[PDB]
Amino acid sequence: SASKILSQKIKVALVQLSGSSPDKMANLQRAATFIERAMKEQPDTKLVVLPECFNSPYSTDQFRKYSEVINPKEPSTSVQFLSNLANKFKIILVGGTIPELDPKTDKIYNTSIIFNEDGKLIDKHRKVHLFHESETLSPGEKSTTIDTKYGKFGVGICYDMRFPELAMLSARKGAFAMIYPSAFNTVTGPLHWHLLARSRAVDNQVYVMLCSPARNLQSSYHAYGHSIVVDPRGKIVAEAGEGEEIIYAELDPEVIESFRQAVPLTKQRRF
Amino acid sequence: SASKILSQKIKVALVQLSGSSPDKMANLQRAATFIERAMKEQPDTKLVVLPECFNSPYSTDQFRKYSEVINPKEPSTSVQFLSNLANKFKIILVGGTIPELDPKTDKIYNTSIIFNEDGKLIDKHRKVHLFHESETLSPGEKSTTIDTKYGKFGVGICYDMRFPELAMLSARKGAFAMIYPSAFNTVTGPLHWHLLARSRAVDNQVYVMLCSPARNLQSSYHAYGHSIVVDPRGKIVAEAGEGEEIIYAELDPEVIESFRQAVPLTKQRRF
Repeated sequence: SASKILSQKIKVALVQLSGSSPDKMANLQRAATFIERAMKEQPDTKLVVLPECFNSPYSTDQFRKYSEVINPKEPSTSVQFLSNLANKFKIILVGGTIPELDPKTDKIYNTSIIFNEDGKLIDKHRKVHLFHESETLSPGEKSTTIDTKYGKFGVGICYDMRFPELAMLSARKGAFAMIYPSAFNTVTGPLHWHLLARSRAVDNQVYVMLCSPARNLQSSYHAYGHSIVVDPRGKIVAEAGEGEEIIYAELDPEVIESFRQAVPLTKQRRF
Repeated sequence: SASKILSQKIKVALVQLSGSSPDKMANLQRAATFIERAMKEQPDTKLVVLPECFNSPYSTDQFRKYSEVINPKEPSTSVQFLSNLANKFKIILVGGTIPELDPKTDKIYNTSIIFNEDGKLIDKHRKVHLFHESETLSPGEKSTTIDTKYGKFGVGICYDMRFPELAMLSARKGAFAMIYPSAFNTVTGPLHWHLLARSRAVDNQVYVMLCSPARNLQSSYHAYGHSIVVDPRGKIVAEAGEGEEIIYAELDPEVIESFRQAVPLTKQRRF
């Protein structure tokens, strides 16, 4: 009911940006503009999320072309931009996926870069579960559970929410939330989006945040939208529509606890 | 699209009975009456389910008293009754839980007894996951996946649907459906019932049937009702209200297949 899995009540902001235009600079600039609005509307924000592949076009034949960013010690155009937004504001910023290129293996991935309040690139998550959709990108192999001064939280990408292992894993390690930068479409969205979000939250009794891009009917891909935050019991506490917008929530440690007391997580591990 | 996990299209019937009265005989008799109606309305039925603890009162202080039944080679009053209904009709009958008493250990469980088309007691499931609620009954340790001439299906009881392991287990073993005799209440039911049913079906892409008792406002326990059958993609194909009734569905092997093609189960087990 106060600091265990979540140290304090932290307010968050999901940014359902309509970026992904051919102009990367304009995309980052817009992601900057909208995070300024998030911080102005809710100054006590501590965690901010951007949607999947926000800095470039959401298309397999462009990934290579825009993977331009690589992540290491020495920054990158996108790694630097988000890094500077990270510490300019208190916030822990989940960069929400960008095309990645590995200098060595020459493979290109879809990774979510996570920063801390000082701007340091904490961890990163290469999309594990992912025809071209697999003929252009390579898969990740690590489960991502970032450590933070408030507690730990898992991060998965799009297709990754369809596999409960990723959640159970980060959740049982102590995570107070599983965050997923994803982009379902007008067909797959109405069918499984709400379900999975609420399913991963009640099964692991953690918070779940889904950050989708704004539905752009002018592109090849029509994002579903509906970025949401659901609480430990299945309740949707925040939710966007299809358009471009910012939603806000507050993760309470008493809510998680209150409902963990109710429905115990003591499983008969003999199976 | 024809015999793999499910040999043929099999029609089923969930019996949302309002039994559980102090008179056991009357309860069985009623379960008999309603299964006759099931077979009359839908003669090609192959699988029939009864709701949790249908032959006796749903109260911890009565289980001992009504556990009167023990399951072995030599039948019991309830094991005999359901056995006879099993072969009188083609049907494979999931006796949907009754208080059980182990002669040796002298422990009493909440077990679901399964019969085949000739009346043989194929298998049984002692509720695994389950203050008095755990101070009157003992837990089970086996995961139940019954074998059938059409394919395999898993069986869990009430609280058991809250632990995805049980579903993943039976599902990956080859099951085409996870059946759960359960009895949520007017409080817990509106919150998690539909979600869990649909969550276990889309995550494992199998059929999920939940058989609840009829909501009896005259008892200490107010069952939620809403027995349902959801398909591999999350669609609810059959669903009862709160009252006493029988619902029907048809498990199609092409549905399971068609949607397994769409969303592959091929997971990166490297986690």
